[PDB]
Amino acid sequence: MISGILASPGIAFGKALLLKEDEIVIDRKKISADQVDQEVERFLSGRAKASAQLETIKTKAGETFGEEKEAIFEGHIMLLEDEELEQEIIALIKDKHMTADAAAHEVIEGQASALEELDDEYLKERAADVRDIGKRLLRNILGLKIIDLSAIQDEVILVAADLTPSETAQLNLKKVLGFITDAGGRTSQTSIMARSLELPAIVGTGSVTSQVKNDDYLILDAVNNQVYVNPTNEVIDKMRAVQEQVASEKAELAKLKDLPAITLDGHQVEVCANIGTVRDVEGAERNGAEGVGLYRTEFLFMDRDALPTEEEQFAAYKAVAEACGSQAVIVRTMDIGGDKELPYMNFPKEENPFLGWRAIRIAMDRREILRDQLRAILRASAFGKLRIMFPMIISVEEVRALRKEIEIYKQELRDEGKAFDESIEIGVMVETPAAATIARHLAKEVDFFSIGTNDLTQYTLAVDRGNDMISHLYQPMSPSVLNLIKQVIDASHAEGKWTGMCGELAGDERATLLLLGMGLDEFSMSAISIPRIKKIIRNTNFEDAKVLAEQALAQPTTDELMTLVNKFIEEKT
Amino acid sequence: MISGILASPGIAFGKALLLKEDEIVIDRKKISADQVDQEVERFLSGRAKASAQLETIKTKAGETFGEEKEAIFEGHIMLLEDEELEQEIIALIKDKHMTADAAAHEVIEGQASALEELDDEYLKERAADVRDIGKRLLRNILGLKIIDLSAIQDEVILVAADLTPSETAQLNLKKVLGFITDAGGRTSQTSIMARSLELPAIVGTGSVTSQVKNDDYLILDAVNNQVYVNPTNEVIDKMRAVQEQVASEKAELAKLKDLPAITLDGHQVEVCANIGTVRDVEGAERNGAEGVGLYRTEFLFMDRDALPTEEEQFAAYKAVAEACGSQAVIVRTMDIGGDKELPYMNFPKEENPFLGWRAIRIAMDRREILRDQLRAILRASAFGKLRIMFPMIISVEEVRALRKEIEIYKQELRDEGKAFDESIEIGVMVETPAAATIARHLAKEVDFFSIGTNDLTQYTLAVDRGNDMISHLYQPMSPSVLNLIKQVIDASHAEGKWTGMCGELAGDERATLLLLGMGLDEFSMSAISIPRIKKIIRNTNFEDAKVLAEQALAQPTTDELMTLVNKFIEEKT
Repeated sequence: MISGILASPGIAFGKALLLKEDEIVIDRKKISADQVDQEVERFLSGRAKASAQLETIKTKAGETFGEEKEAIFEGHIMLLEDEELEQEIIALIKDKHMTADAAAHEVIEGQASALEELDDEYLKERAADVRDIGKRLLRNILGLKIIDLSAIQDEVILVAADLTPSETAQLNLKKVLGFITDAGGRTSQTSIMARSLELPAIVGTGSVTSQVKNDDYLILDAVNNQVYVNPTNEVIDKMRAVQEQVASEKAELAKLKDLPAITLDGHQVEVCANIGTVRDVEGAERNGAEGVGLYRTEFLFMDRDALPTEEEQFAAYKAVAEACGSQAVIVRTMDIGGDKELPYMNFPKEENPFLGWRAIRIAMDRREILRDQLRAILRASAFGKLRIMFPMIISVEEVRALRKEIEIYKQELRDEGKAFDESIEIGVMVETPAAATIARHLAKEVDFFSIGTNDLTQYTLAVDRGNDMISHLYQPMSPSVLNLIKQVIDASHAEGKWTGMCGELAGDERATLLLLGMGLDEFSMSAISIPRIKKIIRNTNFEDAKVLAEQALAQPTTDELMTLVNKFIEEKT
Repeated sequence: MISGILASPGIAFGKALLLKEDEIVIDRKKISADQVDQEVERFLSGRAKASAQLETIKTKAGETFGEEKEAIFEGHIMLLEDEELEQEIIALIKDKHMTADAAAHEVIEGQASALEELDDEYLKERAADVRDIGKRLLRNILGLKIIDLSAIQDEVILVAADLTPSETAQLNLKKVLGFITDAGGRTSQTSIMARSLELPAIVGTGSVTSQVKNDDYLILDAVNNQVYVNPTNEVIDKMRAVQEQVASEKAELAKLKDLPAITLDGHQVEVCANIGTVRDVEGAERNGAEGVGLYRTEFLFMDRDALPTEEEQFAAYKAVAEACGSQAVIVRTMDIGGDKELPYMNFPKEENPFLGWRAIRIAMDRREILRDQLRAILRASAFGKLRIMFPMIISVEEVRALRKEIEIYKQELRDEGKAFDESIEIGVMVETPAAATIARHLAKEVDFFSIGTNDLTQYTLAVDRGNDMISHLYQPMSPSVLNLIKQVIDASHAEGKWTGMCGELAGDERATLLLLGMGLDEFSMSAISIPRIKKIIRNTNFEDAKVLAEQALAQPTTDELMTLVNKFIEEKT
């Protein structure tokens, strides 16, 4: 009668793998001065190994799982090589004459210990990944046998007292038919993977590993929450039928699913990822993005040491369009020239880059840039739903000149026997107070708007997004920016178009009810913000938010508008 | 029976002064190479004199007339020392082997000749002042006797074929009872002075100087347009009575006057000067300013090599308040930090000064600055009508924090037995799209607004006022900026306050009908623009302008809005 917390429902049959380790012994014996130089070298020599061995694990994650898991190792490796650790680890040994395994443990444990003080389950899990890096470092200095979970040649079930984030990367998902551990619970990194991977697994067994030996045959019910050890065929049978039900359940659920970001009372909005690079599509899918709301094409340009030609752009766009499957990508034409220069362009310096020769102002002074790019986007639209959107729009003049441009580039494509989506929709960033002001006029001329509040805030308040000295004045949650937001949304709706938002406000927990109440159609953010905002959306009543929004829009003061938001959150969920 | 054009009506009795000169002879004899080095030295040696002699005339103008006439000489002297003249004068002598008096004449004549090609009477007169500088230079190289009009010990009438701007400066106004010349007409610089000086004078005599000898006694009717030469007492009498009528005319007119900038149909606005320094009050009075609409106090701060203390500021403000007589000055608190740094502050660099730590953002981070200044303004208000206005306002928060500040500084003054105008009105620059957006809210909190369109344009369009590369996008005459202007004016009026404008649009001939139609209460500009705009205002019908304004505000395009303005100007005056 053994029961755990069951993190993923399902059924499985296979052999049991047991991870046996040698308790990490730490010597608290003080070292002499002559041993100070030797201990540092041992740390560097031991650190020298993990450096190369950690790199080997990274390459396996990229080929095995992809770039989504490959970069996590770079962060762990980059954090390990942090110059702060080198000076802090060496200082304690040199200053306190402590051992490298005891001194190094304090440094990584010290930071992770600070993270645990946090009162958040999400921050605590990351502290688990950081703790794992130091835990293996001690083995690396001592030189402990590395079982390595990658050396699995046969399908088996994975059983362990607890797994550290480092093992999950170099873990064979195809050869592991499930995961069973006695860790704490869902707050365990590996436990979250079972949920997302959708594979049967337990994490609160409590003491199954002490009852299982390697090569043991076990059947996981993950339905009755029971484990059969060397059971006859009468149980191997029941289970097999339990597994049938499980499979039928999928088959039935497989029909319809649910509705996207929808308030309690039925109001739907889109919620999408802003991206920079195909590589960001992974995070977007991971975080439940319903499409891409802003594809900052600059970022692709800073992903290279030369200006990407029509063809390179096309390919890059095609990949994205395809890595997005059915989903729509809003490809913004290039926005170089505020805090985002590309050095390879060698553009001249400006007194105020953010009020300078930025984005569209360049592509219009150098048509080859605008042309290659729009050409490339159009052509890529033959391969997935793309939209075109323009940055730094300031006038109706600009929009007409660029549409006219599109139309020219469209014909050329037609003439060169090159498909493009003839349906392709065109919109504009509203991220200038100009644009916001003439929103009505612009709304006749485009299919949609996305409000860039980073910029809009910047120009409306004349506060440089980069300038920490006045950051306290950078308030996208001003009665001034909100009003301009409303005015834009309304413009959209008056023409029967829609406004999205890719500025950081979309992703800001504190604006979500207002953005919603004000009728924003689409939110686009860092992928990581998608769930927080989705959550807020799913738990609001839309009508209430309207009332909230309206109130907020009448406040002459941020504080006063923050108050409304807060009393709402108090009274309303 | 001699008749001229009569530039100023009046009567006068006195001796006649005759300016006799020796025709300037120019040698067209080519010089040899050995003479090239000698001719340059002669030019430098001759130029060396005029350098010191011109400086002497400047000092007489400052003490005699004031700073208004002292700076005109600096421009003439600064232009003469222009490095372009040194290279061009020397190049022709060295390259064409020409004489210094013949080569130098071509350089000054060449530029003045280009100015005459202009089709404007105002630009042509300035070409007369530049021509005068080169005319005297030829005498300075030759070394011609200088009668000097400053050597007058007895009251006399001034008679000459024509006077060059240079003579008008070193001219004794108190010892000259009038001016008579046979020049071309009002297009003559000296002719304008008779109008502004309000003294009897003729400029189209045609040939009076050839009929008058120095020391001749002449009576100027300037009423019957006749001159009596050595006439009996019967005419010296009639005239004396004519002069009586003239004096009574003044006495009667001396009652009331007229109305300020008023459209044909009775709509009045204020029209004022923006200033930097007491010294600008002169230009303001000169150009018919009805008060000062913006006293950029920064400029006073850049008039010094140290931060001006409370006391220095007070004095500076007091002077202005007093140099303005009955007139109101709108003293703006200090606006340092976009393109206007004061080097002595050694502030650190910013990535976007114009979106940085500017104006009020400083005075609020360093109260001593705000305090000294507001203290000084208040105290100066005990001495003339002053208003306080704040730059770079972005929120209602900012305004309340600063009013609260005023109130504290007010009490301190009360407690130190220091008068200040308890009536003192407080307003804000609306030059941020934030301010423009929350204009309604701000209007409850201040007594007035002045729209800074230089900045407002800048932030609304995100185009740096400094950046020539994108200057073509800097359009204060956008449907976006105009709308925001309207919205501000309306805010004012809704609270029963008023909006003025000190941005350059106020002074822009092309906005005047719109600004007017949109109900702007007050215009403030460079003094030099006051008459052009006054003229436009005085010749419009206000109702028509409203209609114009309204139309313009609906245009989605600048061009389209320029068209309205133009068809107006065509059809309406």
